[PDB]
Amino acid sequence: EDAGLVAEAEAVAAGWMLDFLCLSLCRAFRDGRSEDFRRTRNSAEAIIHGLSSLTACQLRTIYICQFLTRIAAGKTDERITPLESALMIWGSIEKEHDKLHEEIQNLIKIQAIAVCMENGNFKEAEEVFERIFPFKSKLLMIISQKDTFHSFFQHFSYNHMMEKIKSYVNYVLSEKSSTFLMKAAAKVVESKR
Amino acid sequence: EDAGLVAEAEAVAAGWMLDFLCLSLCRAFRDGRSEDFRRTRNSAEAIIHGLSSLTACQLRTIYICQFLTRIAAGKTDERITPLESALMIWGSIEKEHDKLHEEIQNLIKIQAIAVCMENGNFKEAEEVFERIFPFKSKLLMIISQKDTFHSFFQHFSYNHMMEKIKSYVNYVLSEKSSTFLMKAAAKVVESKR
Ligand SMILES: CNS(=O)(=O)c1cccc(C)c1F
Ligand SMILES: CNS(=O)(=O)c1cccc(C)c1F
Ligand SMILES: CNS(=O)(=O)c1cccc(C)c1F
Ligand SMILES: CNS(=O)(=O)c1cccc(C)c1F
Repeated sequence: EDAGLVAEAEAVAAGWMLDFLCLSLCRAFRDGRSEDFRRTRNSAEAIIHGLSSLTACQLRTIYICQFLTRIAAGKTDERITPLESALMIWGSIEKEHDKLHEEIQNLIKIQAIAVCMENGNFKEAEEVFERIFPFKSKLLMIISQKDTFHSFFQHFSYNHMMEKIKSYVNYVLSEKSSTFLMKAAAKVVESKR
Repeated sequence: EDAGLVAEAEAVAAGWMLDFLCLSLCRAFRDGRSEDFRRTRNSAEAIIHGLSSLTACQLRTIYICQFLTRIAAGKTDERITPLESALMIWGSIEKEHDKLHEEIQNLIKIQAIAVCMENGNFKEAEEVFERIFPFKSKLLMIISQKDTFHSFFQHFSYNHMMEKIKSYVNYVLSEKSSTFLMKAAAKVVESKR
């Protein structure tokens, strides 16, 4: 056997596993299956360690997985919160900055502050505000008054953030629905049955 | 879409990933590629968390992976050493107890003691001896005298243990060489080249 060709076949298989695990992670995020999401994320992280060179498509795939991981840890080394880390990934993925991209960005920006207020950590809420940001003075007064349920926070809500992110996830899910591993697996299941 | 059929396709794909990762783990163990082995092992462990029901074949596959993991940590919660844990797995795998099985068993039994002596921990070497075992009195005198390079230890050597285990690994490697994921990956590589 040729060690070089074996390593190449392993890299091809790792690429197939990555797309399958991104698909699975997307579905688990959409369905709210927390434990399944946690398990798929762990598998994705481990599989990604086996890849040392990634194409542009594979980089988008791993950054979508990292972004969803941060969003899922939103209410739970970097010196920033998970939602701030999701914002950094979101603003750096090679993707179009369309209307949906902007809506998700602004929702994460507000929720990075609101999740701290929901948890009763108002000093952290002001620290998140300072790192991200008359609009600013209005938002700072709201945080300062612990006005967690202000109409601004109710419009830029956690539920609205999750709904917009789930709409984006449906596009990723559609784009990867035909990838090799899930497609071959669905054929085996349809043949049974 | 049907959640039940999606979960079934994910279980089929996990089964394919498990066989591919067992193959990769076996090759890495045979080649002495330590870092590749460590990475494949981490991926295998994570993938196996996604399976809640295993067939007899899948149980053999995960126990072969666990056995090789313990052997690889041989010189590096359970209250026993890695080689003692490899011995427990080895004696419980659903496999034929042929000549090779016995040779590997006896080599691990001696090496579980010898690796402690190699590391200069003779109290641990006697504790391993007590947990595993005129032959016994001869072996205990050898450990007691720190006679690490006694002709008995040179015949039941670490190198001999690794050679016998590698011969067994070649049978696992041959048995799984045609599994779905590695086979489809090799076709893609051969088409390029
Ligand atoms: C999927 N992408 S990843 O590169 O495996 C990754 C790296 C670091 C942290 C996380 C959560 C992560 F998911
Ligand atoms: C600098 N703030 S902003 O980006 O202009 C802004 C204005 C209004 C609402 C939101 C969520 C927002 F992020
Ligand atoms: C592959 N089998 S396994 O079940 O993932 C496993 C469980 C516990 C410890 C180890 C090292 C292990 F590999
Ligand atoms: C109880 N000891 S034993 O199993 O009979 C034995 C005899 C000789 C050599 C070895 C390695 C051995 F394990």
